[PDB]
Amino acid sequence: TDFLKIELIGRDGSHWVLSGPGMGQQGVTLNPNLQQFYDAPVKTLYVPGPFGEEYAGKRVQRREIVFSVQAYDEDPDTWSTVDSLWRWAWDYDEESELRVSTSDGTRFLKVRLMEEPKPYYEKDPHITADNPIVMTVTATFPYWQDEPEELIWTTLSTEDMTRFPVRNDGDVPVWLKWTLTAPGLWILPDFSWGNDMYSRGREDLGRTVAMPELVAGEHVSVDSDPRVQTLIAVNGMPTQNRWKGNDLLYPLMPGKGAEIPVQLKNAPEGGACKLTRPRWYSRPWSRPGV
Amino acid sequence: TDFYTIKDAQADLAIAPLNLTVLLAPYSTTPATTLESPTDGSLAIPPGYKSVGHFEKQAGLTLGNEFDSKDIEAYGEPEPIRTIINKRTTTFDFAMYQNQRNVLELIWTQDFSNIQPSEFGGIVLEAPKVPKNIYYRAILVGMDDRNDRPIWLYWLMPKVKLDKLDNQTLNDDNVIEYKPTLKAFRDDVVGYSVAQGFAGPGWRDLVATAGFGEALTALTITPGSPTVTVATGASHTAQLLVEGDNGINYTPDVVFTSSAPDKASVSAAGLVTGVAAGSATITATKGALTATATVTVTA
Amino acid sequence: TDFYTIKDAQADLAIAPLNLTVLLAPYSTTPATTLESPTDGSLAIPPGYKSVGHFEKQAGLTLGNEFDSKDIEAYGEPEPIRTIINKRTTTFDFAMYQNQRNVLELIWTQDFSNIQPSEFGGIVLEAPKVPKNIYYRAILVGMDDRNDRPIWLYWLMPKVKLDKLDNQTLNDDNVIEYKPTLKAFRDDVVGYSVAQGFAGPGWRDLVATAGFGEALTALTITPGSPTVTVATGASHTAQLLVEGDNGINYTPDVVFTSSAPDKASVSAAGLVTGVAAGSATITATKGALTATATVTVTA
Repeated sequence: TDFLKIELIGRDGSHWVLSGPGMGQQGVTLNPNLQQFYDAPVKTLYVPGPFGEEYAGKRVQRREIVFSVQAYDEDPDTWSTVDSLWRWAWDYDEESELRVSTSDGTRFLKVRLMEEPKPYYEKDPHITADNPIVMTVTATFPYWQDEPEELIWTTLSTEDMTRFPVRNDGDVPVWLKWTLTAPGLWILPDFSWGNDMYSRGREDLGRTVAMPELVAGEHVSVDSDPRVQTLIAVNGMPTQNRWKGNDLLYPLMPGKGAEIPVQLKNAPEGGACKLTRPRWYSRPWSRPGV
Repeated sequence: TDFYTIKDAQADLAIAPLNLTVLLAPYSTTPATTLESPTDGSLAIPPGYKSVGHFEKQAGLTLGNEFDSKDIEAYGEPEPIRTIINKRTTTFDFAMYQNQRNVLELIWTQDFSNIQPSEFGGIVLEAPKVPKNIYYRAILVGMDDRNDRPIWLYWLMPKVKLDKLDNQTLNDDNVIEYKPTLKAFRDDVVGYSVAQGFAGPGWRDLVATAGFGEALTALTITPGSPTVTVATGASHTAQLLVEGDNGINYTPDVVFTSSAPDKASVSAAGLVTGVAAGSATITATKGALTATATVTVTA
Repeated sequence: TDFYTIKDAQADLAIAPLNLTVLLAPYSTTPATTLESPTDGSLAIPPGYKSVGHFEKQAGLTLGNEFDSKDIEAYGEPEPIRTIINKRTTTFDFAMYQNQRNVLELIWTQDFSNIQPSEFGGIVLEAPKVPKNIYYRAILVGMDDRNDRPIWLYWLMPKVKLDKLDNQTLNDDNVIEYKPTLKAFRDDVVGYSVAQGFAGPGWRDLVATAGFGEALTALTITPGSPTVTVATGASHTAQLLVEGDNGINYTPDVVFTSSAPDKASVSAAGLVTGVAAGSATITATKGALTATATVTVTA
């Protein structure tokens, strides 16, 4: 349909249109009945309680998308070429992009081959030259993504301050990344946004964290997500070692945003700060909510 | 453009199998690639094919095509985008009357070549311990006689097997008939399971209209300067070929005439015989098309 | 109100396909968007569409529509609240008589453009080793000629495929007929699988009654002051157009007359030729409606 368009960018950069306008131009179409494709799988925890079991929290699970494609052509030789290209568009170690385009925009999922594909019918595929491949791909990161928003602030003054406009339009919290140049003393926001995961939702509403003083050449990446270490110096110096039991604890809660303040001091040659904010969604398409 | 011109229907392209026959051959027989004789385009049956004789009229011969199909569904489309024909099964059935050896062998799935008649001619045909899977080669050739220009339309099945045999009822007013169904398989040597072909002077007339090849517009001739001898010998007669622009020999269809019969006497088939020395003109006509050839005659 | 008025039935809106034909084209042929010629509204068949010829009268042509449906039921409602038509499958079948190349190609799912007739015209059409999935473009156009004003009603199917083939019975009193069933698929380039259309002078009469557009109530004409020349040249003749308020050209339906033939002589088609200088009145009438134009003629 023209209301929905599904594309694949392979590990090798090949572009396939599986459904929507222009589907099957590269020879591969998408078969019906694809599972765990729309909603992010979440399991909710329950613990014994007086009236049965009490809610204890939720855990998002990785996506296990089982779908099927159909590789077709008029002649078996070109069909074999198309099937080989489709297989080359996938891998186990490295991931490939699966984009969904609707009136709500374009959102992509990074997926990899969970297991070996199951191709062809019971007989040799060169007879029909039109054969289905059963794909079992997995999304380690289960959230559909749009391109993250990047903001740059460069200053020449020794001491300066800026207000980064930040807003979470998605339905799930997101973790911010900072790229800070050196030398200089940086103060970055760690606002709770009302999140009470550390019993300090109101205490940390306007929380700011001071990074250790950076020496020349010690440019840092400060990623708040739990997957990555918070502080990484580009030159390999242990910058986190001088930071005294302190961390960025709070993601950007959905529906919240403000002008977060970033302060720079003691910078003889100024400095640059880059803020990267991901746009994470649990569905391939959804109307904006607030 | 009016409806009749748009329709451009031809009744002559309707072919009625007025007289049909089925010929069976053992699987060792070389398959029939074509039923058209290379020398003169007549009905030529390869050796080893033997007719099954008469068969029932009301039942006729029934050809059956069975398609196994599979629809392909698209996620973004409600209807099936494509269909795949996995296979095409061809069968044919008919009700033979005669009680001859090949008919009985086909019916009983046995080879009765070693059956020796008793002292008074009686024979006994025992059914095999286990049914035998025997393959034959089939030619189903029918003739439509139109204006003494027959059209032979035929089916070639290089590999047929007895698939089923219907119940036969004995009635004191009807002869005993055997009605088998024969299923066609693909022969590896010839690369096909069933073929359909046409032949005959009527089909030679109708091939251009049917649309195979190109329409006959030019009537070329064999080299138009032949030398012939009055005296009897090797060169006392010469044969002339009349061909179309589409690589079809129209010698039987054209009419041979000689403007100077004294020099070269022309036969209907296209043989010019030297009679008196000099030069002669030979003309073959077909509708609007005409031919000309100058023949030299030497004493 | 009486049932005559309330029913308001029009027998003229009943169209009988008195003569029908089926045209097949290769999938590479440009699809037919309409069968009405933009010049004069006559029947225009796009190039590449070839008729299949005669087909059996008794069988006719059968159009099959199959609906796949799903009932939507509510918890608080006994009957299904809704129903959803997931898809509609369209097929059509008919029994061809002629033995021409496009017919045989459709029957055998093979391309026979490279089949060369033998020296005597014989051809052999082997079935493909694997059945080939070939798509065609179909025009099923029928004509109902009433009062010499034909109605051409047609079905355009840009993508058709051989779904199944009926069994052939060879009878010594009947011609060989090929009875295919063709399924229609949605063509992405044109956006539909099947379309139905009407054309012809009879349909031009019946458009308003059928209820498409608006009824003809005002008979407008091309600008009513055309300048024409007595002497032969570019401006010695002028063409007049007669249109309705619903944007339909009624020039063939109206009757062209000239009150002063000496000045401008009017033809049936609507061409006024300058004969003598002055002014002329040209009137085109249709029932109660009329249109008039004052033509100037210069020597």
